[PDB]
Amino acid sequence: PKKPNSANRKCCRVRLSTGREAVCFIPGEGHTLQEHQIVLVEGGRTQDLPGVKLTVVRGKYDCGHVQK
Amino acid sequence: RKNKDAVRRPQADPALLTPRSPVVTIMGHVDHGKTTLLDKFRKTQVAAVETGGITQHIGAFLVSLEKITFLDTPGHAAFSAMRARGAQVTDIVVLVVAAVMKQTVESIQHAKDAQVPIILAVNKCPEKVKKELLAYDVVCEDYGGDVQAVPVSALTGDNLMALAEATVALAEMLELKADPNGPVEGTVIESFTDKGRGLVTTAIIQRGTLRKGSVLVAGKCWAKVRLMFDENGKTIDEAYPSMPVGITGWRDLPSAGEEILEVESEPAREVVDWRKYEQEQEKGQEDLKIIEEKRKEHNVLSVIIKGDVDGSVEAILNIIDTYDASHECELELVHFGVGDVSANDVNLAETFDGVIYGFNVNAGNVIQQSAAKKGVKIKLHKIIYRLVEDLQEELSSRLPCAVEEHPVGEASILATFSVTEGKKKVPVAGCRVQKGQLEKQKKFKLTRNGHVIWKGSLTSLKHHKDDISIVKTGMDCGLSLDEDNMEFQVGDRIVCYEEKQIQAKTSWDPG
RNA sequence: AGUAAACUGAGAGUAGAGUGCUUAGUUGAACAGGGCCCUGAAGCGCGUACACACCGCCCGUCACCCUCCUCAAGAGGAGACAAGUCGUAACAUGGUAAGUGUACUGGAAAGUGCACUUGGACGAACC
RNA sequence: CCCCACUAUGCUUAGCCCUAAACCUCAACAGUUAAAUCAACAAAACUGCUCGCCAGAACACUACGAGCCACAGCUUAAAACUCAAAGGACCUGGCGGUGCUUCAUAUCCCUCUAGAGGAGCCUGUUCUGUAAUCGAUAAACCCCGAUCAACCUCACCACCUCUUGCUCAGCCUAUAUACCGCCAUCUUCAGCAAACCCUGAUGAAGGCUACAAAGUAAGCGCAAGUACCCACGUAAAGACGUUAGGUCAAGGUGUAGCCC
RNA sequence: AAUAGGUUUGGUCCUAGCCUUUCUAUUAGCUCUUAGUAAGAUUACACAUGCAAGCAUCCCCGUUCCAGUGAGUUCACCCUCUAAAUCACCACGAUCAAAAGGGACAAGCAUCAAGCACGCAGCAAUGCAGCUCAAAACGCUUAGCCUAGCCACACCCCCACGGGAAACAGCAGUGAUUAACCUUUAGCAAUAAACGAAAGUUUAACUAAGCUAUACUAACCCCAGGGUUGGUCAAUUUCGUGCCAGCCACCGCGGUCACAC
Ligand SMILES: Nc1nc2c(ncn2[C@@H]2O[C@H](COP(=O)(O)OP(=O)(O)OP(=O)(O)O)[C@@H](O)[C@H]2O)c(=O)[nH]1
Ligand SMILES: [Mg+2]
Ligand SMILES: [Mg+2]
Ligand SMILES: [Mg+2]
Ligand SMILES: [Mg+2]
Ligand SMILES: [Mg+2]
Ligand SMILES: [Mg+2]
Ligand SMILES: [Mg+2]
Ligand SMILES: [Mg+2]
Ligand SMILES: [Mg+2]
Ligand SMILES: [Mg+2]
Ligand SMILES: [Mg+2]
Ligand SMILES: [Mg+2]
Ligand SMILES: [Mg+2]
Ligand SMILES: [Mg+2]
Ligand SMILES: [Mg+2]
Ligand SMILES: [Mg+2]
Ligand SMILES: [Mg+2]
Ligand SMILES: [Mg+2]
Ligand SMILES: [Mg+2]
Ligand SMILES: [Mg+2]
Ligand SMILES: [Mg+2]
Ligand SMILES: [Mg+2]
Ligand SMILES: [Mg+2]
Ligand SMILES: [Mg+2]
Ligand SMILES: [Mg+2]
Ligand SMILES: [Mg+2]
Ligand SMILES: [Mg+2]
Ligand SMILES: [Mg+2]
Ligand SMILES: [Mg+2]
Ligand SMILES: [Mg+2]
Repeated sequence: PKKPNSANRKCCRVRLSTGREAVCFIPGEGHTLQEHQIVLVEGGRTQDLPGVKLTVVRGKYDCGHVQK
Repeated sequence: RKNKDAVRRPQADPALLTPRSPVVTIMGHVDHGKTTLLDKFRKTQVAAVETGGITQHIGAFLVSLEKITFLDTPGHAAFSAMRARGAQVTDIVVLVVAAVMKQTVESIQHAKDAQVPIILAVNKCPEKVKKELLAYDVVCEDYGGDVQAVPVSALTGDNLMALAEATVALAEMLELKADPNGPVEGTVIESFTDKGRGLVTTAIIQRGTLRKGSVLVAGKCWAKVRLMFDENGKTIDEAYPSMPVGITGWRDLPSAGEEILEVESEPAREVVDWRKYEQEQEKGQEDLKIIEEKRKEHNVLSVIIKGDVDGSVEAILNIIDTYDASHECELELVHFGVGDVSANDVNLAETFDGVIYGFNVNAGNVIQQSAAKKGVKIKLHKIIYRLVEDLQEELSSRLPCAVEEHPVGEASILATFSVTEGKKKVPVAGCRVQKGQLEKQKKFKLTRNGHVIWKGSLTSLKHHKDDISIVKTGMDCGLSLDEDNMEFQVGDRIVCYEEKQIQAKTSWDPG
């Protein structure tokens, strides 16, 4: 993230149904997303990540819920 | 979470039990006459009308001799699960042997696993077959075994009547009875997507009577039965136990071999939801482990698969999973599905630079044009081994060329000279060619008492103050290397060689 | 100013231990006049893009990654990321006042010529 | 940047180019000073009418399109990606290789005296070394904690030994960037501030002129008194705060940590 | 945008953007007891199957309607003229309403500024050289609209002789596609339409049902989940974490005492 925040935000590049490649943040602690997996991505920018304006919807398609 | 799962009913009461037809599955090796025997029983010919004369699907047919449900399992090694599914659902197994092979042994093992009676059919007629089967725990009545052996000739239609008589006798001995009333219990034999009838499942009813409008659940899927048809496509108003049926109306496509249970009403969904949740939990546990394992720390062929039926897709995926040449080339399965090649498959292949493989599925002109525009390669096959060969060819294409080194000549150094040319001291090795010849174009390597010192091409080949391209055997030649760091001794050796690129074939074997 | 300098003695602490520290005494000077040029202080102002406050802020060139745009896919541009490197261009009269147009020149901020602006000052009776 | 020489150029004629902080950054015309004058600064506040222009910053006096005698040009002029700001004017403070004036009294300069930096030694520190402490470490550390280490001191290292242990345990273990306690420093200053009151249109803020014009001020500090030989000098004193200044190793103590 | 609120800065004032608070709709996550009513593919992409137009003494009439979709798009409204249709038959007319004529009629772009024959006179021959336009002509892109309903389309070639080719934008349903996903129900009993002189017949119009928390209404002896808790903005105890994991609509939090994970 940009200053003054510091972290390793879990992001993934995905090709959308519109044919456009975009970077989507993966919220929640821990994820098992892999190549060729299908996700549902919604809006809502990640504030500390420049250029990231999408977010993976946890609990839909291959992206499971956050494991307690 | 509360358990809302729909479970199989307890074993039917003896009073409620009613005699039913038998389910007989024909199993055996490739080209052992299973399809021909089934054609003779069915009074119709379909072995001739096939792609390559190979049974690639498990089909159930209600034959009227009495009535029996014959299941034609494929004999190929690819569709092992298919055969297993038949063994799981059958009551009697007709093991067809041409006058014992690997797939026959596998089918025998499946029948033993399922604890089902076996009737041997010696097609193309025998004693040698029974003696061999003695090793595989298939003992004939001539050898004191329960298994009945019938020599038959399917092509000429000989002795088939006695085979049917033995099947009927074994069915009568088994006394197959089931409850023809109450909630329906059955098993999926196949599932596919018809462009007109939606998601369709070929199933076999095990208990209860299925009727239009019955709400069924199978795995993560559920349906409100919309059309029940037979093999000929005609609608049937009821589906008694031990009756094949094509059921339409599935909201999602069930996996082959999944049990089907009838429920009270659609708000079924809950049951499906519960099952989904269970699966998620299982995956979640695995996910948790993997995630924890991470948190404590802190030549790529991509293939799309589109098949006509889920069973064929499963067989192809099992074949793919038997890939063991990941070191030379990595085979990634981007996406597998059921049905004709579609826009999503083309987009996925384009995204990952993959290749679409279509087993018994089509691709319209629009789809083909889109794939050509996007550089996607669609490969449609109708035979499983053809698809396997094509996949092997693609994998070999992905493999890098293999360089073959052929020795051309050999020369031994005699003297070392220092020539002053262009203000530069060039070390020159006086070499005598012992065997073969040395060529300027061909590469060279330096050998020091068996050790390999240098590998490359000469910067200058010169003999008797004249440049000669090829020096014959016994000809002296001064050799100069491009590498100045190389030291030339009195006893060094030089081996010339020609390097030719050769096509490399994949080490993976489908068997 | 009994100050600097030189000489002598005593005490603290130690069983003993300092060329050290504290302290008493003795002999005992020179310059002390000019200056706001240097460095600071005060009074009245002036300027300020700094405010953990000039050890501030800040500009441009020379690598990687990311997004977008214009493109004969090689490339250019913008923004973000923000490093390291070369200078210190701007903010105080920023140490050559700053800037506009334009022309030429330069590793880079930028320099210079010409005209213009105050979004600078000229200390605000005489001296 | 400073000095020297010279060219394009500045001049004339004939065409072009058509840009300026082309700004008096304040449109033309007609009218008012009435009040409800008026964010701030600037060059007071306005009214009627009309035209031109403006609509977050940056991209951007840019790209593309178009027009032009212009061909590295001028005019018109976007969009995408990005940010929660950008901006205008102020208040207070700091700072200025900032102006004027007055000073510095061991003192800023020229000056006066004795030294240090050169030598040997004593002693401290850095660096190297060792199995072998720690802390201070610009002014405001460096014969410093020590008015003091051969054993002890000692908290260091190596080996050996003990486990309710001198203690109703213990720890010189971490944190002085949690502190008390004692201090350095500006200070070789003179200001800090309760409670009120007034000005700023009731903004941050500010509050003095003695022929006085909004300040009054308890209290702390300076000063006065006091110690030594005076009233002089030297001591002592020296506030609020500054440097997250020094000390967890004077002792105590928060938090965290070890308990064969 | 309002009764407004947070947010520029060391601080204040002004301008300004962004966001919050409110009300809907769609989708997604988690969750969900019942009843009534209303509403209900993302797609002018392709469609399996079943039905959706008959009636009637033969001729005729209807199948040009209803039903559907929103691709295209200033054919919708007012006036003049007057076709077809109803009033059995003329109505020497009324109602209704085509074509034709006049007028009015969406949004963005001027970096779309010129269009290039877009006019007039004459009976005609032919003559004049004009006509529209910065008060937006011409052009490009977007869009069903002004909702008792109206306009347009009916697989495409605007049309449909013809060609491409064999058509669900009728109902139920399906494939593909999308974040988007209603039953392959019944009856003509009510109304409407078609036919008949009529008893009547037919109708996937419609009626009565089916599925769905999309909405509203109402209830339940038992049956409640979702989000949030630093400020705006109602509401946190203790542990773990230690600028990491993570959170945030904006300001921002997290570096060993976290009201923000
Ligand atoms: N000589 C002989 N040949 C026979 C007889 N029955 C069948 N065949 C032949 O054997 C072949 C059997 O192969 P298939 O018809 O494909 O039957 P299958 O054993 O199920 O083979 P798969 O479908 O590939 O598993 C047929 O092509 C016949 O021509 C027989 O009774 N005698
Ligand atoms: Mg066969
Ligand atoms: Mg400078
Ligand atoms: Mg300057
Ligand atoms: Mg200049
Ligand atoms: Mg120059
Ligand atoms: Mg000069
Ligand atoms: Mg002159
Ligand atoms: Mg001028
Ligand atoms: Mg310009
Ligand atoms: Mg330009
Ligand atoms: Mg251009
Ligand atoms: Mg010395
Ligand atoms: Mg030391
Ligand atoms: Mg230290
Ligand atoms: Mg010692
Ligand atoms: Mg210790
Ligand atoms: Mg401190
Ligand atoms: Mg003192
Ligand atoms: Mg005093
Ligand atoms: Mg400190
Ligand atoms: Mg320290
Ligand atoms: Mg549409
Ligand atoms: Mg343009
Ligand atoms: Mg449209
Ligand atoms: Mg169609
Ligand atoms: Mg048409
Ligand atoms: Mg339909
Ligand atoms: Mg579908
Ligand atoms: Mg919906
Ligand atoms: Mg009638």
